Amino acid sequence: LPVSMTKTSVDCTMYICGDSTECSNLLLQYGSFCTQLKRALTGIAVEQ
Amino acid sequence: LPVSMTKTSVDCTMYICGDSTECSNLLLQYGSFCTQLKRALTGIAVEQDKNTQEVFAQVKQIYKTPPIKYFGGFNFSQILPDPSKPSKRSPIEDLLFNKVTLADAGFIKQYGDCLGDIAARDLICAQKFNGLTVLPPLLTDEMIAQYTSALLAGTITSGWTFGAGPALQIPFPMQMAYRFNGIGVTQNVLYENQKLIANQFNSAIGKIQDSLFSTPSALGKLQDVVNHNAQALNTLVKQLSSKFGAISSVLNDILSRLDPPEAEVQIDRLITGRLQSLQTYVTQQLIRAAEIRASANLAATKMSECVLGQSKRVDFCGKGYHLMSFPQSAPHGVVFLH
Amino acid sequence: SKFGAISSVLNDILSRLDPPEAEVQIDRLITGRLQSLQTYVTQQLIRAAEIRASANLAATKMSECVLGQSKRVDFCGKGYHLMSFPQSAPHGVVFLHVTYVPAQEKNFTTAPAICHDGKAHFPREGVFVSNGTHWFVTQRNFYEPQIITTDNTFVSGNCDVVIGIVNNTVYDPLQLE
Amino acid sequence: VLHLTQDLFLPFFSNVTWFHAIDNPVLPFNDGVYFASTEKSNIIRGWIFGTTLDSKTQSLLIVNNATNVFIKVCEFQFCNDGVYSSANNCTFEYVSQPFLMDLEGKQGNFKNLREFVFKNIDGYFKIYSKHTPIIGRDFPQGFSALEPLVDLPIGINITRFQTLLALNRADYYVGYLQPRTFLLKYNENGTITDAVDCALDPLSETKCTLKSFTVEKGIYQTSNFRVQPTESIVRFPNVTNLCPFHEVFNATRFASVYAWNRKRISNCVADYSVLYNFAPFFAFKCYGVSPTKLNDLCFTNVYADSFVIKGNEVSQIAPGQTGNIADYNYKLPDDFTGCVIAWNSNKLDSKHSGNYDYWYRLFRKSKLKPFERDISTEIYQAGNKPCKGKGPNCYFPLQSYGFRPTYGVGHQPYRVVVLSFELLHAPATVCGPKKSTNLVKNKCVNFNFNGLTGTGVLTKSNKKFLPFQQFGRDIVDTTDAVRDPQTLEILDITPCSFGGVSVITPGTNTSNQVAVLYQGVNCTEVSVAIHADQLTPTWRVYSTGSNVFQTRAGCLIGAEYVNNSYECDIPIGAGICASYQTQSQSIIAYTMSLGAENSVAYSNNSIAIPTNFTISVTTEI
Amino acid sequence: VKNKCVNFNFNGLTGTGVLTKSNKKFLPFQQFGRDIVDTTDAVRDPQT
Amino acid sequence: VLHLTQDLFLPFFSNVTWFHAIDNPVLPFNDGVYFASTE
Ligand SMILES: *[C@@H]1O[C@H](CO)[C@@H](O[C@@H]2O[C@H](CO)[C@@H](O)[C@H](O)[C@@H]2O)[C@H](O)[C@H]1NC(C)=O
Ligand SMILES: *[C@@H]1O[C@H](CO)[C@@H](O[C@@H]2O[C@H](CO)[C@@H](O)[C@H](O)[C@@H]2O)[C@H](O)[C@H]1NC(C)=O
Ligand SMILES: *[C@@H]1O[C@H](CO)[C@@H](O[C@@H]2O[C@H](CO)[C@@H](O)[C@H](O)[C@@H]2O)[C@H](O)[C@H]1NC(C)=O
Ligand SMILES: *[C@@H]1O[C@H](CO)[C@@H](O[C@@H]2O[C@H](CO)[C@@H](O)[C@H](O)[C@@H]2O)[C@H](O)[C@H]1NC(C)=O
Ligand SMILES: *[C@@H]1O[C@H](CO)[C@@H](O[C@@H]2O[C@H](CO)[C@@H](O)[C@H](O)[C@@H]2O)[C@H](O)[C@H]1NC(C)=O
Ligand SMILES: *[C@@H]1O[C@H](CO)[C@@H](O)[C@H](O)[C@H]1NC(C)=O
Ligand SMILES: *[C@@H]1O[C@H](CO)[C@@H](O)[C@H](O)[C@H]1NC(C)=O
Ligand SMILES: *[C@@H]1O[C@H](CO)[C@@H](O)[C@H](O)[C@H]1NC(C)=O
Ligand SMILES: *[C@@H]1O[C@H](CO)[C@@H](O)[C@H](O)[C@H]1NC(C)=O
Ligand SMILES: *[C@@H]1O[C@H](CO)[C@@H](O)[C@H](O)[C@H]1NC(C)=O
Ligand SMILES: *[C@@H]1O[C@H](CO)[C@@H](O)[C@H](O)[C@H]1NC(C)=O
Ligand SMILES: *[C@@H]1O[C@H](CO)[C@@H](O)[C@H](O)[C@H]1NC(C)=O
Ligand SMILES: *[C@@H]1O[C@H](CO)[C@@H](O)[C@H](O)[C@H]1NC(C)=O
Ligand SMILES: *[C@@H]1O[C@H](CO)[C@@H](O)[C@H](O)[C@H]1NC(C)=O
Ligand SMILES: *[C@@H]1O[C@H](CO)[C@@H](O)[C@H](O)[C@H]1NC(C)=O
Ligand SMILES: *[C@@H]1O[C@H](CO)[C@@H](O)[C@H](O)[C@H]1NC(C)=O
Ligand SMILES: *[C@@H]1O[C@H](CO)[C@@H](O)[C@H](O)[C@H]1NC(C)=O
Repeated sequence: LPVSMTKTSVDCTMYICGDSTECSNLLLQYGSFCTQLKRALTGIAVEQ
Repeated sequence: LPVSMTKTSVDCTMYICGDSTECSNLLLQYGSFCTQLKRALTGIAVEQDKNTQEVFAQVKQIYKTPPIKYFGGFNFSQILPDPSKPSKRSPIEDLLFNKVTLADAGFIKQYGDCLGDIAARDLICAQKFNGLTVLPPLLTDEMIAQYTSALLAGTITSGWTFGAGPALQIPFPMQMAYRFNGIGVTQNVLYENQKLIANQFNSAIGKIQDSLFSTPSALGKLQDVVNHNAQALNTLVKQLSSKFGAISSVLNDILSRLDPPEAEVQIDRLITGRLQSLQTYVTQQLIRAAEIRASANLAATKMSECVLGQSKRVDFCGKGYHLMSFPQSAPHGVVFLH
Repeated sequence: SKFGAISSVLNDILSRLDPPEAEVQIDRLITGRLQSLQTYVTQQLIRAAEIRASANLAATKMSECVLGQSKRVDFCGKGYHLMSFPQSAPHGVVFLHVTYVPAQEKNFTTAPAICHDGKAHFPREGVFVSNGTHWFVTQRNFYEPQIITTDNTFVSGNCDVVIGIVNNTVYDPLQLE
Repeated sequence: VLHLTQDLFLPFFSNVTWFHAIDNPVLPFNDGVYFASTEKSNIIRGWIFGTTLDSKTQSLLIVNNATNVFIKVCEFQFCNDGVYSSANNCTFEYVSQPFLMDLEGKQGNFKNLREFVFKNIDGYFKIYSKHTPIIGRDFPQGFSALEPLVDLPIGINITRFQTLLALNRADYYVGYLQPRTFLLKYNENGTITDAVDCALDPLSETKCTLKSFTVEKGIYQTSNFRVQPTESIVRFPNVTNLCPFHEVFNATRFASVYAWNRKRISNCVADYSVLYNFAPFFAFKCYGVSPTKLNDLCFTNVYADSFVIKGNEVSQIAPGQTGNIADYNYKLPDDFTGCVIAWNSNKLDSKHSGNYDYWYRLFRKSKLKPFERDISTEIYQAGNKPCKGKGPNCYFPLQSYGFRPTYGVGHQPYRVVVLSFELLHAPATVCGPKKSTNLVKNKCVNFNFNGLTGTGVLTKSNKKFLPFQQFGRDIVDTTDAVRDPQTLEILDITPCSFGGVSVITPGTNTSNQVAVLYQGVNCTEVSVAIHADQLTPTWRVYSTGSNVFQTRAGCLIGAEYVNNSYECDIPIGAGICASYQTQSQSIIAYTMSLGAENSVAYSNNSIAIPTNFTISVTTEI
Repeated sequence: VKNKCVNFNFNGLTGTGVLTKSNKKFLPFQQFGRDIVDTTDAVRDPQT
Repeated sequence: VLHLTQDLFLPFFSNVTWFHAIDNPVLPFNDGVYFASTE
């Protein structure tokens, strides 16, 4: 029986904008579309 | 154990296009991206209604505790309902209701005090300002108390027979003797140590009240469910101030500033942003509803097993050799006393 | 659905527009249909997980209710479970839980133990039940009175610790022979 | 199929005006008009359309006759009775088979009903008809299809409508169409057997939202209900001084492009009719805001940059452009919120013997970042010489826009003035001449406070607004409270009425009576709104006083409260359940009965032992 | 040609498929044919 | 409310230059300057 799987904590900010300030500024116009992802992954890891 | 979460009936048309005919016409070009969301949320609400039904409504007949309360020395006042209290809840049930704070009660009809908010309008009024409403549960938190009281009265005056067929009365010392016989210890042990067992049970019941009283949060699972609901809803409502790559985030400002043939680009950008945010919310709510369904099916089988009889399953009805369990109603959940 | 494009027909738009400008409408149509297909796939995955839960429950119900007797309450239908029979249904299964349900009951009397001679007697299995005048021993889920003999009850006590003890005589088949 | 359509239809159970004849009022035409008449053999010839029905506006005539029809689009003068007297500028004649078809079974009793619907969506005149033998003894209630005959593009304006009579030696059934959503049932053979409206009855709306003809017993969420605002309140600032646009458009020495004069406009009322007056406009490119909607927005600041410039560089002047002027003289921001103005001026920038006063720069070290002025006379370096002077490889930075009265349009002295705005959340000071209406509290109104558009209910408050505070919000960034510009007081903002309507009905195979539940709203609010006719729902369910119920889930309309308790059939919410029970039949609301009220007989020494048993077979699926 | 995969260009209605005779009840004004999901099902031949 | 803002602010526990008077050097201006004086 599987009991657990790998825990991942990907980072949206750079995953979308590799060390690019203009891209980060543009991504800031999309609201909290990143905090949701980080929270979901963190909850998955804690639940694991 | 969590049993249900808050029920929502989000309205896509108002949420995305606040009273804007041009925006509604533009949204009509996206097909049934709204009917699916409404159907999913309605299915979740009806499903959670069914969930509370499964968890609590396990008895067709409502039993009532006998007027006199002397169950062989066992002290059941802490879990039996209190006639003095207006809500007819046991003291152990009252602590659970007091230690859980609901952001949105739902059965408030809060319209009429958004003008009367005086100070900064709260999260609920803000949600009402932008197309997000909360339906109330079909089973009131008072009638659930009646169900719990019936289940509690049936298991201390009739043993487990009322869970199978007609309720047959049996004295509590004999019911305890049979629960003892179910784990391999003879009844003479109880009939010789009745006073000591009664004192131990009374002390344990007394001390769990203080354990729940003084703990920071032992109800952390229900509070986590409520917090996740409120936080998901707040993250949704916070997306109505995100430009999504448009010139401005206010539909009323944009429609009054740009003529339609150019404004339609910004309106379409806002449509794509808000639709995708709403899709994310709906998907996360579906996943959480499935998780709550799993947990509350576990709660239902736990009720039918430990409450309506003795369970031979180890650790399922608490740690150690299980004897009984008393259900207690909690806001959006249930509490078992193994 | 146009998805904000000029038209919703690829065969029309390709033949109506030359590609360098047709690609805008085509990209809009992909942007719409891809998201619709993602929504469909996500809903199907969630429903598949729910059906997984239901099918695992059905499998354990089959293995328990059918292939044996279950001591779990209400799991194999309401009442004391006896058996079950599976039936095939389109995209599902139907179980026929055959359960034992008790019936008409009579209020008699009960005593935790019976003191014959300074010793408490407890039924080996069953209840000490009294018609009203002559104490008896019977089973739990059915009424079948029997004469209180030394084999139906095991003795250990001192006739002074059990509460509610009722005086009666217990029989033995040994003194007579 | 049960295909659902949204198009101009005749409302179900609507008002139809029945006329007589024995003079011919001109019935108005709007969104199409439904026509019907019953006659023995023939008394109606045709119909006349158009505007003002005279020899000044194009008109229509649909006159029928024995064998053909005489369609044309022309400009008749009048007849006042050979139905016209003018065909001067008249084309597009049309003749085809006659619309009227009369058949009799050797008796005049068969007064066939002739049904006609016309509409003028995007021109393209649509005419639909059907002749049914349902005899016309009464306006019948059976469903009748209507098929089209011809469909032709008039492409003219129609507002009035008239009819034609016949000679001889109870008709005119006129209806008006409206934009409605319709659900039509198509037969297996393709005909339409049944159809129901979606904005007439609550059951009709559920039937629309669950597209089908049989509605199973239950409760269905269909749409939402909103109280549409009664009045529109606009409260602009307390300033009436006209802006100095007059003084910037009356100037005589608009500086050159190299030095763009920049004026600031503040503390004034901005009416742009004065902009239109002093402007033989040639270029009105506006980017941030639509020029037509320019009087209805409040601006925190307005900048007026003016400079004379040649014709083609007017097209150069735009956000995100290129060229010697857009690079070295004047660059607008890419996200420019504003509008540009350009009108020709050959009378003030021209004279005999010429004029060379104006200047422009083609030589700069780098591009001009947006809204920067670069007045400087430095010779552009060429090669590697620190040369400071004129001549080869030593070029003067700024050259001359010499203007004379004789050039082409591409070389004529155009006058350009741009207007820079900033529409963000700030205390506005400049906006339109829109009047300041009164203030009414505790009522759904559309507010336009200092350019902040919206809708809701406003009243008194007890905030602690600091002197500089202007707005109010919440952790979700939504405008909550606004300070009155002409009163300096604090008012909160309310949602209009947002809720949700759910209809409680039994199966249509049982009955058609329905109940309406307004979710999460005090029922006094909907009652006064329905009385003032300000509810977006157009289906008005009856309220007889005995069918009102303040539930914890909202309020219920259409069912009465019985104090009994039953196992319920339709969940509502908050321990209340509705059912269709006999009185002789009606829908009732009652609190749930959790089950049979039973008491056990627990005692110290009593035991109940079953003396019998039964075998029951349950089913699990 | 019927009963064969062909590309049809009926009155500007582009597409591909197999066409054959039918027993529809096309009204005189009817020209096209669709289904419950709004996809072109049957076409009326302009020249027959 | 616990509103979060991104704007030019004086850093917490930062370096602040305290002067005296009894000549008036020019201080550079960049991204705003926080000024305070007791008298
Ligand atoms: C059962 O347990 C109850 C505990 O809630 C007992 O109530 C107590 O009553 C005393 C006053 O006599 C209070 O001071 C105390 O705080 C507690 O509420 C109750 O007496 C007891 N009854 C029996 C029969 O044991
Ligand atoms: C106690 O239980 C007895 C069963 O043995 C019942 O006595 C019976 O009485 C009949 C005559 O009435 C005898 O013939 C028979 O042999 C038996 O002893 C008796 O009814 C019962 N008492 C009560 C109060 O139910
Ligand atoms: C059961 O029968 C016993 C004798 O067979 C009883 O014991 C008697 O108790 C009395 C006091 O109650 C003594 O005075 C006497 O000497 C004898 O010990 C016993 O009480 C009785 N119990 C009941 C419940 O009847
Ligand atoms: C669809 O159209 C068919 C062809 O006209 C109809 O079939 C006919 O039915 C009549 C009886 O009404 C027969 O007499 C005739 O031979 C033919 O089979 C069919 O009924 C019709 N279906 C409808 C109107 O629902
Ligand atoms: C227990 O209950 C049975 C039914 O649930 C009884 O069987 C009945 O027998 C009668 C004849 O006496 C039939 O008419 C009836 O249809 C049914 O089969 C049974 O007698 C009963 N036994 C006792 C001891 O109560
Ligand atoms: C036994 O008698 C008591 C006394 O009233 C009664 O309450 C109880 O229901 C009876 N039990 C039965 C008839 O099974
Ligand atoms: C039709 O007109 C009559 C007379 O004005 C009116 O009483 C009736 O209500 C109208 N019909 C409807 C559906 O309103
Ligand atoms: C009717 O109108 C047609 C239209 O061309 C005309 O030819 C014909 O003479 C008119 N009169 C009769 C009796 O048909
Ligand atoms: C047709 O319209 C033109 C428009 O100017 C007008 O000059 C001419 O007189 C008209 N012909 C008539 C009225 O016969
Ligand atoms: C049509 O006529 C009406 C009535 O005078 C008028 O209000 C409208 O502007 C006209 N429209 C056109 C396009 O002429
Ligand atoms: C400039 O001012 C004069 C002064 O009366 C006026 O006559 C003229 O119309 C004005 N022209 C413009 C373009 O404002
Ligand atoms: C607005 O102007 C009027 C007219 O001068 C004046 O009476 C009133 O006090 C002013 N109100 C404010 C708030 O400035
Ligand atoms: C809503 O309930 C009633 C009915 O309208 C009335 O007291 C008032 O309008 C509201 N009351 C509260 C407490 O919101
Ligand atoms: C009957 O219903 C009325 C309200 O309709 C309620 O006031 C009354 O208390 C009810 N009577 C009983 C006995 O429940
Ligand atoms: C049971 O016994 C206790 C104490 O002996 C007494 O208080 C109570 O009333 C008794 N109840 C019954 C039903 O005999
Ligand atoms: C098409 O035109 C040809 C040539 O006149 C003719 O033979 C044929 O009948 C026509 N078919 C139709 C359907 O009009
Ligand atoms: C402030 O300046 C002093 C002296 O240069 C230095 O020691 C200190 O670290 C500075 N403060 C901070 C926070 O670096």
